Amino acid sequence: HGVWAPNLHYHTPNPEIPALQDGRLQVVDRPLPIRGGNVGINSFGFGGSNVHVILQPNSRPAPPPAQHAALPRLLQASGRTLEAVQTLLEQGLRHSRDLAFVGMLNEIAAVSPVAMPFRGYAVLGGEAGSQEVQQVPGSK
Amino acid sequence: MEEVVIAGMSGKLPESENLEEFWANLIGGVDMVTADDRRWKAGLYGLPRRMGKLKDLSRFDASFFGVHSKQANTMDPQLRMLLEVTYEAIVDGGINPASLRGTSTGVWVGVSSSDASEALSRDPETLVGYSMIGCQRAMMANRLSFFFDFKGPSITIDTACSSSLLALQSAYQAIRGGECSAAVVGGLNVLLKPNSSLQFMKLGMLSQDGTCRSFDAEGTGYCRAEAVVAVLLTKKSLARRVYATILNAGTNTDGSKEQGVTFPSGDVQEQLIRSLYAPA
Amino acid sequence: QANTMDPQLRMLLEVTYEAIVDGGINPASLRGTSTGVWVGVSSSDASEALSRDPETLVGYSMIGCQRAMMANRLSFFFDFKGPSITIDTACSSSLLALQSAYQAIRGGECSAAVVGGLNVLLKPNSSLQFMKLGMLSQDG
Amino acid sequence: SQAWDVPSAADFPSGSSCSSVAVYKFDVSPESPDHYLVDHCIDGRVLFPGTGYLWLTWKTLARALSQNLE
Amino acid sequence: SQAWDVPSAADFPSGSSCSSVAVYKFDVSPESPDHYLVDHCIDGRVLFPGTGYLWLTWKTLARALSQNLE
Repeated sequence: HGVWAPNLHYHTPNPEIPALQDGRLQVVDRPLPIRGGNVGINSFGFGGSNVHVILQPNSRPAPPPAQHAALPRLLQASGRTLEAVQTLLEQGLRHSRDLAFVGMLNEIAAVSPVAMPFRGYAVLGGEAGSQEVQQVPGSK
Repeated sequence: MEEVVIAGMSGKLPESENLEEFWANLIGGVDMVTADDRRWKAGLYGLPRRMGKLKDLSRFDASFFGVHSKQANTMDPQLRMLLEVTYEAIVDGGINPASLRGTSTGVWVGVSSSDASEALSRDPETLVGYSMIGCQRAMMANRLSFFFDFKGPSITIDTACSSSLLALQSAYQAIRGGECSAAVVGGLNVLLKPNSSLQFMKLGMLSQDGTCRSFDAEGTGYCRAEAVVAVLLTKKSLARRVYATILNAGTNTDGSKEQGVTFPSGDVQEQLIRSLYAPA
Repeated sequence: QANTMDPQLRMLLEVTYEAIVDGGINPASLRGTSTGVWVGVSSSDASEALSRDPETLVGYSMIGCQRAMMANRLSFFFDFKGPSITIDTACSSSLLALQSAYQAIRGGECSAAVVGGLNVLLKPNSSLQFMKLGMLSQDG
Repeated sequence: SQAWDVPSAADFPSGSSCSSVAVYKFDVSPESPDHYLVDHCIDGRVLFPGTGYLWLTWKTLARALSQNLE
Repeated sequence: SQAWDVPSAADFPSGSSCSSVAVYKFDVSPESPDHYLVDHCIDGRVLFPGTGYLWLTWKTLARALSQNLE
């Protein structure tokens, strides 16, 4: 979301460590937009076992193709109830033109109705607004 | 040799069932710690009225995971909602779980408190012997490996508070060097027996205030909270989605401090932070 | 603080001394090392025992029972500043600890390690569960 | 849909050897093995057999005794 | 030389919850917090205060009550 979670309960910087207003460190008490990501993380078990880990966010925006141009995509889904599916299709519709997202949804949907006995589909884009949800006969 | 990325994530956290709830609370700056008769009572034995508690804890989709209705009521709820989040996590990263069935994929779990286990082992002639296939710590991973068919390393680590992060370190390392193509990194903590907190409070590490005053001068202690969380690591040449890339990670261990065992050695923590930066 | 120590940990602290000096090394030579500790432990019975009577039982029993301490407190006394870790995998564990350390040494990380395995049979309920799964031999 | 057994804080002990207290739960729906009880109807109500309390208690005794009823 | 506390057979749960039975163990060696009891000497023996049983019992009550003595 390009923003750092506003830490809570921050009021009086601990008067036992500087850098809490000595410029060096900056407690995030406000929602700060993020710029040049690259993060560390701490975890110290009370028994004296420490571990750190460095991260590098991926930075990469979405191109402008010519396929979802006039081409409606097919979005399909599976779940454990009518809702489980009605939920997914709701998220697919609200993110119509986003191809990265729809593709993934699809790669997932492919689960045997032996486990996910509930399926549905939607026609993203195109004057269809064609959307059907059904239960699914077991067996092959 | 190979590049390691965070492809999937999910969890259930204090006053949040899914990660979109969790976020609305992080942004909305909402205190997820509460004052409830939820795990135990108003303020039993003087324990602080505040705890970070999971909304529900009894929920679980037992048929889908293939567990006899009986053999499920004798399952540690951590494991219950682990089996769910780590599914919710794999599919989070655009991968159909089944694609991994039979893989050299592995499972690392950070778990320190198996409370449910003791609870269902008292009754000496009320006691169902297969509760242990559903509570014995090893199962926090062994049974996650079981259902997803991950034929790679299945392991639980305990290092107190560290653990889950060190699990995430341990897996990254396994992938990095051949062994695996992906991993399930999980962390679990559920607060069921009050005696536990009671020990903590007697060591003073428990905040009566019932809060984690993060850097504010009035830091008494911390405020225990629960969560099941899991992430999917994988090699980039296999991730349909990448939240971030792991650049490094390692752990050491506060030597022998003169000031006791509980004392966080910042001089050692300092070392650990260097080992992973500047020259190396 | 000793009567509230899990006897595993008690006799671990002794064997792993008895072990280091077994190999002609004076333990102290390792003080401050990047040496590490891996423990295969599945059953911390003593831990629950001293955690019931909430007026009787004291708060620092957990510095002497909490699984993490099976290694964290072995690391503590010997001054091993390298990885301190407990693993649980049921019966496997201790061997897999010995695997895990070998690997850490192999590739830089450490110059030496303490591999430990611990199992003490205190609560009968445990065995009772096993028997009900049939894996216990009546023949004994 | 279905909600499952979450070991409550109550479950855990304040300490005990407790072999001398027993709670018995009685289901009278036609499926229950203790459906036979519905035949102790009196004046139109199904009242637990005064005799039953003796049985319960008696059972309870042998429990604490590591023995069986017989 | 010195032998230490080995959690015993009968130390872990052995029936089910009972907010209604309590065992109290009393050590009178000079280290114990309950050493104060050695001052209830009578005729040359150290006899547990008749009054003590009342205290024990009283404690026990409040336990079962989820409450504290006060």
